[PDB]
Amino acid sequence: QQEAHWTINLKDADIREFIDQISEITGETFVVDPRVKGQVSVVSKAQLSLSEVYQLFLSVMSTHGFTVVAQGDQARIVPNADRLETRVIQVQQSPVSELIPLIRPLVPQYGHLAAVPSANALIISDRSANIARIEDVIRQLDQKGSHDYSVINLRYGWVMDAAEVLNNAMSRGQAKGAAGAQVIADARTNRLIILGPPQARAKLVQLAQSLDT
Amino acid sequence: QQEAHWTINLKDADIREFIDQISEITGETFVVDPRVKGQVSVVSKAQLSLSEVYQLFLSVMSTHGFTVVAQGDQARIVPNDRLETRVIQVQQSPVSELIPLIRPLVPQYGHLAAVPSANALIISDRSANIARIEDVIRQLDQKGSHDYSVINLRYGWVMDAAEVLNNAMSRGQAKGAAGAQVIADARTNRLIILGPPQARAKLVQLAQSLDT
Repeated sequence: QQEAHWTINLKDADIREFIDQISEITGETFVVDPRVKGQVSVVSKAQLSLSEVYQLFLSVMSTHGFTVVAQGDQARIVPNADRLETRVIQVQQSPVSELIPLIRPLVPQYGHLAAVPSANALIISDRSANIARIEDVIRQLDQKGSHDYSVINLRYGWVMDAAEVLNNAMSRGQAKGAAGAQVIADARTNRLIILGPPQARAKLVQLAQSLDT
Repeated sequence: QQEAHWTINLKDADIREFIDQISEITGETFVVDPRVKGQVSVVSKAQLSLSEVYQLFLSVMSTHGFTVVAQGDQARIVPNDRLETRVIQVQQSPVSELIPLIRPLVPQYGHLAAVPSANALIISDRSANIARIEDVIRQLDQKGSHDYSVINLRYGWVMDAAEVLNNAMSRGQAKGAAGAQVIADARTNRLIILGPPQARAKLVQLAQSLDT
């Protein structure tokens, strides 16, 4: 009996190099189609089981526009008819499920986000600059006990403005009992996510609903 | 110039029959691998554009375990059981508003995704659960506001906590919180609070006090 857990750290390396690492990990030989090309950035500081490794492999394949098909009782890598980095961030002081609704709004159309519940981590696809930002958001989000939130679907306003309005109101103390509460803007769906301790969070909801006129 | 919108109604028909309907719609010839077999149930009461049709095709392919590849300079269907696929159009609010509210009633064996262009959603589940979810959406759509609050129960049990709140509202024991609703997500052990602002805020206070 022997069970291993892997940490992957590949930056700007070839796609065929990552597939090579994966096959050496999983023990599965893949047939790489000649048109398979590209440079991938894959980092996982969290130690992954065999399944969690495979999960991360398919994620990287989908992110870079390829798919795994079963031809002649072996896996074949063919394309599914910009450079995106991939990071596996482990949540330590709460279950991942709690964070997904909160970081999902900072993820674009080109980017992807999915949980690895077994590892209590999440896989993210985005640009190098946005990934360092989202990683920083997670890092700050993990500390808290409560991850209870409120959603405001704006109609009379514009989310980017409405949030800039609220953050200015909190900083100057013009927002009554709002010290310690956060605002997340989802431009895609035009909605606000309200966070922080119960008393504070409730006051921000009243404040933001009054701003929709 | 000429543009079309299709409505598909295929129940218990062969996979190769649906692929045939799709190719006749899209105008793209697909090469089916011999191992591709199965009976599919696909219904869309909402009229779909070419793109929205293709979206629905790939969804059905993923749901039944196949994938589309550009192999040999043509599109090929290769592999990546009582499932149905329905396209439900939301009439009053944008789909984005109702996805967080119905998503908890969707299992692992299923899948839910929005067609924002058609303001509809594609769901894969069993025939019995799909009829249930379809009438949940049909009831949820009527309202104006779909703003909501989430309570992550860290002590109690969601099924109980919700039954507790619904009883408190019916008898009027829940103060200034009329016309509000509670959604239970057992998987994540959390409560979703809905309804008019004033009412919804009172229920949040009521449900947070119940977590001890």
